[PDB]
Amino acid sequence: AFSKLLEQAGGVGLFQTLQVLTFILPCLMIPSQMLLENFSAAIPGHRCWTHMLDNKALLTISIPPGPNQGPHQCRRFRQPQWQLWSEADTEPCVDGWVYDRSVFTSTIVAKWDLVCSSQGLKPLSQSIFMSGILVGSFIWGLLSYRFGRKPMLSWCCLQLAVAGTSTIFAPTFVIYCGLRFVAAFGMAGIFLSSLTLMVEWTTTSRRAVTMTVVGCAFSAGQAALGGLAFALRDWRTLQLAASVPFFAISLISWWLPESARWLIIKGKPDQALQELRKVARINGHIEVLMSSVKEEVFCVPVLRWRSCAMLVVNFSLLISYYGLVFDLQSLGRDIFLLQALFGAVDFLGRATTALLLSFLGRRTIQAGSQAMAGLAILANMLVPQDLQTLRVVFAVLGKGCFGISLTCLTIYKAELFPTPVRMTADGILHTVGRLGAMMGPLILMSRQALPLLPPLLYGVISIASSLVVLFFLPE
Repeated sequence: AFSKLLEQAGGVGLFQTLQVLTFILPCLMIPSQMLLENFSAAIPGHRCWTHMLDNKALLTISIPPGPNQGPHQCRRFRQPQWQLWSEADTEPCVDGWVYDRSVFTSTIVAKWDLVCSSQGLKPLSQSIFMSGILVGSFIWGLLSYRFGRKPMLSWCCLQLAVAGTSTIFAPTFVIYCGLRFVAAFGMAGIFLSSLTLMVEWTTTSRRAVTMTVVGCAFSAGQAALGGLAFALRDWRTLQLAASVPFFAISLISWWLPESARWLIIKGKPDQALQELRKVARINGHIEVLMSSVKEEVFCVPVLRWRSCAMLVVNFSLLISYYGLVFDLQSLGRDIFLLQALFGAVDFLGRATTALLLSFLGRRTIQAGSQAMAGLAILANMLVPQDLQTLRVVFAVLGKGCFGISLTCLTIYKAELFPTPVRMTADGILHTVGRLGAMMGPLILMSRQALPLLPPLLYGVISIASSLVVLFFLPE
């Protein structure tokens, strides 16, 4: 019924249009913050510092061949081989590394030597961020009953800004990783507050649309990261450009009014009455309020079964999605083009999804799309490095397909669970999905031991979930 009241107080008003415009800004800058370390932490060609090179032929005698048929990136000859050997003439870089600055002027990987034995510290930084999202989204949820959505949006925008601008002045990796947890903690409160405010200040019909617009803004945001990176190579400038813009969003998040629904459930009808009156004034437009909102104010074995399959699918999609989006450099050599293309293939996917759904079903599409994504990830690892266009095409197909599955899952998710239980099951699924997103960047830590372990796991997991969707999900 609250949707109805809002209909009365201009749920069809301009205040919705303006609210969506204002929220498009945080949604355009969030993907840049999360996936920034694909460009700020890019791995540049590195080699041992040798006395013969830093104090073309000199390269060979100083540094041995490598497994990828190139200067080894981890060890050097103790004594120069003017003979040009045994693995015994090799020593790890005791004196450090000499990174190439041709493509990436400055990357964290060069600042804190996140190479060789430490090559896993880069994927961990991306999982400390993701954990910071999970721990944050949990805490902000608890604090949601006590504090308002608007104050939480404004604070969490400042938290992200301070912490994000501050990382540029971080002397050690521990501090960097810590200041990325704080930034992610804040971003979780932005995701929560933004969504909750937009959903709750619109009628139930427009919700599905409003969410589509927010989703499109995120896709444009991913694309824009590639562009912002192409312009700002220095990691410090990229971090400021993806963090500073939040201070402005925090100041322009004051115009927004507090969720009326929250105020009423909280217990404050007078405050709630004021906001609706204001939104209405924007739209050029107490007993009525209560009578309408009074109603609003997996134990079952079948439900237990569906829930498990759903959790397995939501975990798998996001343990493979995040793996792909956090590993741009391993996919194709041009990361800048790839990020932009990834952001673009999301829009195309959204649009294709509808036609595909017309002809087929929410279950076939999901499974088929997931399988296709897994197959694409498997193809990329197999496709030769020389054929770059093919490698890029398969990755973009993988990203698009994950987008088709994540769109289909959402529709299916809400549909399968009753309104009393939608909140519980949806929340549990999201918690599982966030755990998956924190174990996606972590499987990439295993590249050291077995290079093909990351792509093989993302591929096989996706294909396995495809089967689960096909067998244990109805329409």
